[PDB]
Amino acid sequence: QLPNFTAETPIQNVILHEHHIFLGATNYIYVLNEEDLQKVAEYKTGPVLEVWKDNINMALVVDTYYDDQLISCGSVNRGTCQRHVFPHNHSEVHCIFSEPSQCPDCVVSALGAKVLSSVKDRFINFFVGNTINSSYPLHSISVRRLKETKDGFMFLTDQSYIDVLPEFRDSYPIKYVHAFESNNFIYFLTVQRETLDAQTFHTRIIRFCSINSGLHSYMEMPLECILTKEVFNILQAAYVSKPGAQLARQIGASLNDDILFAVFAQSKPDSAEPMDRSAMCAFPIKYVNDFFNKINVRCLQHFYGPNDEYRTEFTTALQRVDLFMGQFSEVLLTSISTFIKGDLTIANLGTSEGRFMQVVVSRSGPSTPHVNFLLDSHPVSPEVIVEHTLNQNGYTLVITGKKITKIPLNGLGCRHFQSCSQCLSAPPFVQCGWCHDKCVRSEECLSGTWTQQICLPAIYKVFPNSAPLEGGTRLTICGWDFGFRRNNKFDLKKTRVLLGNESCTLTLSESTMNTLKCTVGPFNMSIIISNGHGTTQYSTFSYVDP
Amino acid sequence: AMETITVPTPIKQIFSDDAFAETIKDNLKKKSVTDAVTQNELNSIDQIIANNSDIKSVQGIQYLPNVTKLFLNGNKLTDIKPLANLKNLGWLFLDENKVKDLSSLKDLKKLKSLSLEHNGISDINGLVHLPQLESLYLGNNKITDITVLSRLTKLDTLSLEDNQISDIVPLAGLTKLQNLYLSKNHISDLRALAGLKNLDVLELFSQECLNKPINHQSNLVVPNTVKNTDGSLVTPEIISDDGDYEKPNVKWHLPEFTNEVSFIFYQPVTIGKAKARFHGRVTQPLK
Repeated sequence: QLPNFTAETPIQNVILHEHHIFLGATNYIYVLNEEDLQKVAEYKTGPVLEVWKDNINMALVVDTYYDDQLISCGSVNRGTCQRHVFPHNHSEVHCIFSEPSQCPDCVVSALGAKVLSSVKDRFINFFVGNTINSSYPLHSISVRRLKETKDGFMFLTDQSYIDVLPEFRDSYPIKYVHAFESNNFIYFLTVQRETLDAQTFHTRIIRFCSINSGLHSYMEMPLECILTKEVFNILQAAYVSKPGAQLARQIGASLNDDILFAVFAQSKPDSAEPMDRSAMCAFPIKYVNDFFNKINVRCLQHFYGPNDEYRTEFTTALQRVDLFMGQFSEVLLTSISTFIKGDLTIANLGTSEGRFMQVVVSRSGPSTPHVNFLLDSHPVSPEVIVEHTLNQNGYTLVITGKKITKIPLNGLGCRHFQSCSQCLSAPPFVQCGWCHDKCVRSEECLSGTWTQQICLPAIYKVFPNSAPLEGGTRLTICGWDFGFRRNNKFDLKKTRVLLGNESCTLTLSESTMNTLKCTVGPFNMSIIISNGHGTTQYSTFSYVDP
Repeated sequence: AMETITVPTPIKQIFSDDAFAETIKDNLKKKSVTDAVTQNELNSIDQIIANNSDIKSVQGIQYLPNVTKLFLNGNKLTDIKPLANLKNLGWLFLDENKVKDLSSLKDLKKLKSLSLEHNGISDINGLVHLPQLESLYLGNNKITDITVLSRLTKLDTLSLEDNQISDIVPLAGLTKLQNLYLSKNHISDLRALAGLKNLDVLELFSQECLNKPINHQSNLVVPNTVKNTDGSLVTPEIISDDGDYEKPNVKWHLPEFTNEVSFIFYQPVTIGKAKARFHGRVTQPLK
């Protein structure tokens, strides 16, 4: 259906650079063509030996500051990077490698790494987070600059890195989930122990700045996404972008404001593994920095130990609430992107079982995913791209195993909606209407009865059939389209039930667009239900006497 | 029936509105609007369902005395006088019209349900004539003063979302309220809703409180005016321009002049059996 490319081996990283896609895969680096994901070039980083190993890609960093080129780091030769220079408007691949107390040209851990890259003051700087156990140095949080000679990196001072005390190296590890630069700071997102020798696990955000190779304002802060009071402690994925106007007003953000859309999971007992239970909330950066600039804190334990520049830490987690109000409570969300259409904020997500889906994100309440299907059975990776611009309708590159797919930002038509309500619940830019018996587009309408506003009720049973005289029994009215469409949403606000001559007191807090609950009493009567639009009938309910 | 036709007449001549006639035609199962109908047929009508049908006048509606159900959202109506003498009217729905002259309903003493969202309505003092109302949907209008709602004490369901109410004191006694919707207004203080022990569903999201202009100062201090149901200040969630909350004060540092500042608040509430989230943004103009 939509453009997709399958590789010979798993895809680890994807960057886009002037209409060309770059894939970081095991033993290969692919160069697809944005338009149709067609494979234009490749490079076999191959199976390297030293006793054969596989070269799992750990990073891609393009930079055209000096000259148009692509830097890539593998997991074989102690995380060593290599230059790929383009020959004009477009094989000539260099390498970075030179008394062994330290090793800067050794950049990346095979245990997991994240690499930022920013030309601060005439030089390219690599900010890197490495997971690690026992073995002869790779640093856990480093900033090694590359020289204009282009053949090797170099640390400046002792402060150029922050690591883990050798005594706690293997004991308790730190996974770097995601990293980004914003507001003139650098940010790393982690999953690590709550405290040294503690059985549970955390999600933390890291911040610092850079001077030469500064890392000068270092600080760690815990982040929690709780449900209304169940805690989701393990960050699974995290994307960073601007908010749509709607979402913003609610959270007190401005249109250029950066926001952290993080997907958390509920972890297993005393573990860092996730259960099939997911949540999501948004962290406004400035909001975060607001706390980072106030004064209850200890001295970074995994750095100093229990006892100029302080590397510090907070001892109480900031926490927000799930924007899906428990919608994904029993699924494992493993990937997140975020784009704006209209005033709306839409998140395209991914299951731990291969389900891409797009969802209107609102502080007011969850909406029903207008897209929701099966990419392959392989779990979706948190590695994603979002190319969307004006005069255009954009797309998302999503990776599932060896495959990467280009998915439109307007969803995939209306044909898949089951009833008038879901059909009419879709976001304006999908352009769906109801046509009596099917959901579909405007100009494709059979009978001239296309509507984007109107739905009529329909009953399909009641429980129970009869009911005692004075008895205020609960009536359960099963059916369809019992709700009304105001603003751009559906609810049972105007919904009414009539028992022939007398009204039937609905409890709204317990009723859905498909199920009505209301107390009845004080025959052979007709029940009439109106959703505000029209009415329907049921001539069965009797006021019996035992 | 005071109003009535004496001899068989074509529908097209009773009901002037091209569309509304065609609505009748379908309702009484006729074939053409030219076809005749007798007063008899006109009296067998209990309900009219005509949403988004481009109705600009309900002229001829007076000869339908037994009608009890009207669904007329999505039309161009602006004159409801033809309705005034339909004694048997109970449900009447006119959203997305332009009817602002609610004084025509003064004698619909059987009217229980009234929907009038999206009409451009400022003055709803006409409502003083319908105490028996059980359900009122005045959402999405220009209503500022809801003093008149004091008298509708039989409402079990009221909706005023999306207007310009800041003063809800007139709601204090409507104990028989079960469903109350107040989002998108200017509510600053929920002291008014204290006694509504019958509520089951309540909404209070996205308020928009605005303050009177203030001389900007380099170290501004704006008092917290948001108040919870009991009277207690509600601690601010987020403050613009790197501001702080040293209760009961909001503080800024403004080394340079800016048009305004502001802070969003978020306060989970519970009234009776209802669980809502009182939330919104306070805006402070500066000069």
